[PDB]
Amino acid sequence: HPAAHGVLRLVMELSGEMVRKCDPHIGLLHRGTEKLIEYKTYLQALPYFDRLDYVSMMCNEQAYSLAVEKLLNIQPPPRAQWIRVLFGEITRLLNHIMAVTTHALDIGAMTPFFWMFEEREKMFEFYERVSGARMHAAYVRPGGVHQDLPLGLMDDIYEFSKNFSLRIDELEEMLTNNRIWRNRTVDIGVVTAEDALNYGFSGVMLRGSGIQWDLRKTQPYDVYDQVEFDVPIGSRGDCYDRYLCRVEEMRQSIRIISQCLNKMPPGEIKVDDAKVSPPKRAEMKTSMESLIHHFKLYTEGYQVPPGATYTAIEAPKGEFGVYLVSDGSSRPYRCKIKAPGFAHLAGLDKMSKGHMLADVVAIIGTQDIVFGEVDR
Amino acid sequence: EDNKQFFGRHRWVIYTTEMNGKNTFWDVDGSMVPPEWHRWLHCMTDDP
Amino acid sequence: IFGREDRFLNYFANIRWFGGVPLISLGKKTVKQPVYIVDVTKGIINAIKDPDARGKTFAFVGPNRYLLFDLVQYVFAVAHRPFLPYPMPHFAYRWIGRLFEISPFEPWTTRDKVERIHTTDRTLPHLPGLEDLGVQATPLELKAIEVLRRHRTYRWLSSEIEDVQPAKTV
Amino acid sequence: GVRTSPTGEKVTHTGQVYDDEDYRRVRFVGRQKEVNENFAIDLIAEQPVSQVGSRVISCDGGGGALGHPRVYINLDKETKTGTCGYCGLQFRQQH
Amino acid sequence: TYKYVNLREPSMDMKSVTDRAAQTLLWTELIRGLGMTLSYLFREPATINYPFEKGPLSPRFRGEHALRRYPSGEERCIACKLCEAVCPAQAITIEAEPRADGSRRTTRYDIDMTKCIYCGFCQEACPVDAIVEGPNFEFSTETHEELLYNKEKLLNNGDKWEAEIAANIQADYLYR
Amino acid sequence: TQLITVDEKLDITTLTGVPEEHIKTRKARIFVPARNNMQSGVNNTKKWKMEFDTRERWENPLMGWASTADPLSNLVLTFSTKEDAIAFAEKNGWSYDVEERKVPKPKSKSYGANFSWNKRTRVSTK
Amino acid sequence: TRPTVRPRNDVAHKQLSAFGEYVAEILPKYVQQVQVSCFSELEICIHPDGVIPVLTFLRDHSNAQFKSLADLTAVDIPTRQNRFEIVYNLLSLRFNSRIRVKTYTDELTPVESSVSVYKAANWYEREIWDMFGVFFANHPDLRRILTDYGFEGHPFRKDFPLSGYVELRYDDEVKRVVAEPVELAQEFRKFDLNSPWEAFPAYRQPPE
Amino acid sequence: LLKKTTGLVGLAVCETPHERLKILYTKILDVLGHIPKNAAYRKYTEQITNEKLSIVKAEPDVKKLEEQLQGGQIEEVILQAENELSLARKMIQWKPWEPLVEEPPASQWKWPI
Amino acid sequence: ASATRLIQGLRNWASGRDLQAKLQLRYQEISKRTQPPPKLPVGPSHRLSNNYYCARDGRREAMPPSIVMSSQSEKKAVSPAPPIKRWELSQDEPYL
Amino acid sequence: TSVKPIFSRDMNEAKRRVRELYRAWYREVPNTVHLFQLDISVKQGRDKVREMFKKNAHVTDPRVVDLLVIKGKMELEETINVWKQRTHVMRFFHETEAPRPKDFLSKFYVGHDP
Ligand code: SF4
Ligand code: SF4
Ligand SMILES: [Zn+2]
Repeated sequence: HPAAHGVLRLVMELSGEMVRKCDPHIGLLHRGTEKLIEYKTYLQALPYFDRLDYVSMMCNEQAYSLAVEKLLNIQPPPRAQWIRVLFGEITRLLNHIMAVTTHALDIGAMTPFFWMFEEREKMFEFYERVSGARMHAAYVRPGGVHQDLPLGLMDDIYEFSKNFSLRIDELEEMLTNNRIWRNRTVDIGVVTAEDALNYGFSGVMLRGSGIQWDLRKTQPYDVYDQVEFDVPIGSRGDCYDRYLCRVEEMRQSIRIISQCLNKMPPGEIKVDDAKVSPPKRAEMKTSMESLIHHFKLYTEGYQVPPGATYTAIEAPKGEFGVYLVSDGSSRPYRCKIKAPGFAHLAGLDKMSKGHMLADVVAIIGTQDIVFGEVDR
Repeated sequence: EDNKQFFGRHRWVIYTTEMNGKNTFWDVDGSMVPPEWHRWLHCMTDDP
Repeated sequence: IFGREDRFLNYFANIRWFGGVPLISLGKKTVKQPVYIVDVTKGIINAIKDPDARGKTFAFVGPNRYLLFDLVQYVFAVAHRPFLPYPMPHFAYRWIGRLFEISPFEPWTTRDKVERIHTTDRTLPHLPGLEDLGVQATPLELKAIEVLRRHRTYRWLSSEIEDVQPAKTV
Repeated sequence: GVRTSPTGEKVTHTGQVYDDEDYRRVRFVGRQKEVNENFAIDLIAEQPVSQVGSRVISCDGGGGALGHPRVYINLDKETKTGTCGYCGLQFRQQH
Repeated sequence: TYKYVNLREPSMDMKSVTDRAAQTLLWTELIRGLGMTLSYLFREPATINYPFEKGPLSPRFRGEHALRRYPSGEERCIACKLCEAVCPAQAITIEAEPRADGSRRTTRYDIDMTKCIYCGFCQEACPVDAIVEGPNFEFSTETHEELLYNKEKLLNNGDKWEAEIAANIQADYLYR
Repeated sequence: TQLITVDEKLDITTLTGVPEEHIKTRKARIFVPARNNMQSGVNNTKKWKMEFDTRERWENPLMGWASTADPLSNLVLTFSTKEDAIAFAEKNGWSYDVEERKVPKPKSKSYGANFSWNKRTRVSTK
Repeated sequence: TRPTVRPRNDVAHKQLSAFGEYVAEILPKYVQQVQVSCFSELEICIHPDGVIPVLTFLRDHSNAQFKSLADLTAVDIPTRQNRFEIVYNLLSLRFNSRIRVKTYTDELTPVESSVSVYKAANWYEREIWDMFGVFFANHPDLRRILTDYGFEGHPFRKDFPLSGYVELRYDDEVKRVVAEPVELAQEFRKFDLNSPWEAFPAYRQPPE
Repeated sequence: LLKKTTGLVGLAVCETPHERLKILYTKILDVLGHIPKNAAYRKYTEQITNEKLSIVKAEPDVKKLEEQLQGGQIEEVILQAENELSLARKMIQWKPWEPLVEEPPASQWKWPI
Repeated sequence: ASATRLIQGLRNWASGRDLQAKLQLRYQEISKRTQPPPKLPVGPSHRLSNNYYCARDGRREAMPPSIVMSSQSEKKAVSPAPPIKRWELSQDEPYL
Repeated sequence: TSVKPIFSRDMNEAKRRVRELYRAWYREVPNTVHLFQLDISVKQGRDKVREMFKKNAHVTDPRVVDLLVIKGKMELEETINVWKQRTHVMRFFHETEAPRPKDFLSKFYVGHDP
């Protein structure tokens, strides 16, 4: 179905056209990720997180890296943290363009899809220049980032962030003021604050309901406390307020991208602990301890101290959590991925009460749901 | 090459009509470019 | 051999487009024992695996011998179509049978198909069969519905296997 | 230096060749068997032995960081030439 | 640290009410959307003319795999099995034995391209720069088993794309 | 009291979904793993392990890879004590073989014994 | 220890220890163990029979207000007689904190469902029933959510192998997708990567 | 102040916050009076509810009371009082001040194994 | 930026903005495809003196979790943390 | 030895639940034959139900049979609604797997397995 995000089976009991019951059957994209993660090392399970949320790759990379660094009692260098935050905001722009354009496509506006996919292609070019792959970068690693930026990337990011404001202005001229766009979103999917809190909703689902909660402001991480940005707050809980919140989040992401471009510090890219991060390739072919550590890191992997932790970040879809349990070996004993899509699809049944078929597809679109992270 | 065009359109290739014994007048291929020109065509370097 | 992609049961189910399924003397003199395709495939596989099957001449036959009239009756009863046969002579059958063969594409029927349809199956008990290769012969009543469910209309598409009267064998 | 089997098949540098009675040659009829005609042993046998005037020598393969890890080779024995473990280049003390 | 999105109160005065009624009865913002589409009609389209006009890439690009050689003819790999130990999808199979001159060289080096995820762990865990991820990406086949590369195919790919792989490594080796 | 009395042995053979062929024909082995003699560390000989018998592995016709048909070929289970492993074994209805732990015998080292006066423990050289 | 070692937070550690003592002394009937990790996370290991009276407390007390259920998880450790470890993660927006509540059960003993506390768990523990076999008593709709319709067994159990006991392929004789016993073309090569030398002396268990 | 909206969806504006808060706090104290004194839940809930009731009684304004109660809007304060009362009734029904039900197994909370 | 002035004027009128200042198609203003080779610096642990690993180990400073209450006063009630401060309004675009 | 029951206090309630589940399955079989358009008879489906019920006939534990009843009710609910396909229903009839060797001699002939 062009409406469902790839794989999704709504068994819908309808009273002609009005929905009476919705049963989302999922598991068509269940790959069984968190058993094969237990069957692989930490560096080998790092590319697993690029495919859960296949439009938020470096956000999941940062979540996994933060969890592993918390278990390892180490921290990345400041330049690595600034690179991670800048590319996380680029990734947030990617995810929000995908969400708004696909949602307008299922509503019926197919033109902003083609308008914003050019900017999506430019950000993919930035991804390819920084890592070598367009989507699944495998760039953010525990200890910092794998490689430094190629020269001249900052100027290209600056030009793109200069023109992206006009692109957002064109999109908002197209969609926000339109009456037909409002008629599909003014009074569709109203969620109260208490019902959103009790259903495990996180991210925009809270912020469209007037609940002031952002994980980059309340429980911040590496250098998100050094930047300045605003948090959009909804008033009615409908799809219109949350679409406006997503557009405002794109604006604030542009603001954070500019602030990160103007404040990048010099230094290294990895942690200097050679028992966690691999050494430089010139040092590997010259020094002895560097070659030994390179061998034991690319064959066995580092040893994580035993214990369990739960590290959560603010992915563009909401709170993205990793529950990691390590038994002291070089492979994780348990690694559960908490994605917002599970809770949002669970709340979809209460979201679509007394609505219509097109109202159900608008409610499905207004929750930016990918099923790789839903089915794990 | 024509650098007045925008990025992505400033370099192009007209394929031959005879490559390794095959009549490629119509059936052009993207893998018919030698690697030394594949560096320049894919904008990986500024030097042909 | 009958099956999903055969030209034996499907041919009988497709005579209904032309008219009222004519036969030679109503087809009450020719005896046939059709065999399932999977039984023949298992027999061939076992003969490949059998070192004692070399040099023999097997004869693969079905379990029950039917007349042609009752076979067409059972085919049309499973397919849930009206069955209105009529006498038609042997010489006039080939005359219209050769009319369908002048098509440049795959013909619907020929004179040879008419001859082989109205030829009674000989019995050769001396030739070893499917039972000597360890293959049980599946009767037509178990797979006829599976073959002929494609030819039913929407009205009787959902009827079960047991809602039919099996034909009389000889 | 690729030799040809009596069946007509080519022999790789490993020495792999399907037998006359091997059925798997059905994968090659109507197609080609992909082998490489640049054998590494024959090409490394053409490299001349380098005469040096030191007891030990250091080898990195050339290019610096684009080569193998740097190793040290002893050339005390005069009957045989010391060979690099990675690159296969052989050196000899000229005394 | 937060802003009240969509809480603005509309006006009440007669001129603004007349303006809103005129916009209602005459469809002004629909004309605005029409004008934006008409503006996008008269721009230069961003479509490149494939296959004569390839998209831009980077020297760090990850594509088809290849096996390099030293600049004397000797193959670079010494069968250390780091790449098959670091490959997350277990796409690499290595079997080795000492050859005629006593050199540690491979006998079987198989990469399953349908298992490979193209992440460059093997090209960054290789201590002698033997296995590389070349820049080729136009190698789609019509059959499944043609994507099961043995050692001979990888060596042929290395000999085919060495003139580009060496330049890419010379460009990007200082960042590693 | 919301409690019942159950006196029968535990049996989760019908709930685990394993086919009977891999239940009545398998023979698990519970053992402390042997120390690798090429190394000197003893940290790999701390926890008991449950392993299964090795079934047939053949060669692929196409690439020569190690094809298998045994689902339990790579199943290693870790237990702290022998009793926990034996309880997990009889819970799932697996026939088991238990090997005793082979703790090395302590020695009596002496550096002066290399320089004896009337004994044979004198070192030839050092 | 400045540029590489992660900085230590002691105020959060002291506050979490004080709140753990507060929770333990409020509910002595169900709370068994309270611990604080080195990276300032609080774990409350409780009896299964107090799954409901604890959680609602943390949902409704004026000093806790853990209104959000972040993640519901299960851990399979076969070395214990109660092999399944159900873990609740709670987020408090009012006091800006996170807590973890752990409980234990085996295969046969059911545990009380918390759908009357957080409705997100209506799916979450259902997922556990699909992948661990822990039956959650008093559930509205408990069935499979991720595996195949005709799937047998719980895949995330540690005694369950990586590849399943069945596989699907298309058969043209029956014109259907059929299930057959698995036959891997290449076996998953099991790697022995454990270092034989002791790594962390701080976690050294005493010998028997 | 006469707030037009509380800022959240599905939450109605309370016209009289002081009287409703006093009623809820007095009802909570009367319910907690039944619990035995040796239970720590009664002492802690009585302490925090008495402090909150003194804060509500002392401040005649709404914005100053909201800013010094440290609970945000007064509507979520009233909702938290309702939830505390419901918890008090459930805790009377449950009685968790009894000693421990059962000791855990010897290898239940040991990590790593 | 190759179209004639009539098309640019009609486009600017129909859009309502100025599109020639910000074009979505890249031109010669972008960075060159070839760059001078870099020289990445070293980190703080690249020293020859006073660089003992035991004084800067990260993993070895981890400890087992501090168990507080186990089953083998008139203190104030305590929250997990002090309550979160009320969010201030944005001074740039308050939308009020 | 005191454990927590699931549904049945003893064996009688558990076997009563087994009986009710068998009644429900026996009533349900003709509907799944009719709706899925299977090419098998009703007696074949009922004997398959009887075989699946008699496969677990050696269980003498109330909690295990309670879990078996719960799983059977789950499968019955999954087959009352058309959530199973024709493949999922027909997977109980192994129509594509050849019968394995049974005696010692054929198992000796065909492989090393016991
Ligand atoms: S690129 Fe990655 S997945 Fe592919 S062969 Fe190399 S290590 Fe394996
Ligand atoms: S990592 Fe390099 S040298 Fe080692 S086995 Fe692989 S290709 Fe050969
Ligand atoms: Zn060398």
